[PDB]
Amino acid sequence: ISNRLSNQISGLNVATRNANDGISLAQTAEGALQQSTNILQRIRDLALQ
Amino acid sequence: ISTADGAQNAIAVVDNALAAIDAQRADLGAVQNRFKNTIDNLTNISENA
Repeated sequence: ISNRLSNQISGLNVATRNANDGISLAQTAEGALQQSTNILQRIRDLALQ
Repeated sequence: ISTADGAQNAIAVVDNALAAIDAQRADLGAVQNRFKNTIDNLTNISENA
């Protein structure tokens, strides 16, 4: 049970890494879409002008 | 591994596969117990003889 269990623990650590990399990825997507958002707001403003 | 579809299926491989190593290490550990018990009776047969 200790070999399988240890292997599980290691997989869990790697999963912490992978999930956190996912948070950072989705963060990048968020920021890029903040800028596209600000732009498309701006384009709306020009249509209103 | 390089392909993702191989990344997960890999885990299936090494999962059913790793536990054969440990199935052996189990068996052999038991065999070492069998040795020790065998010896413990053995030196008794020696002393009684």
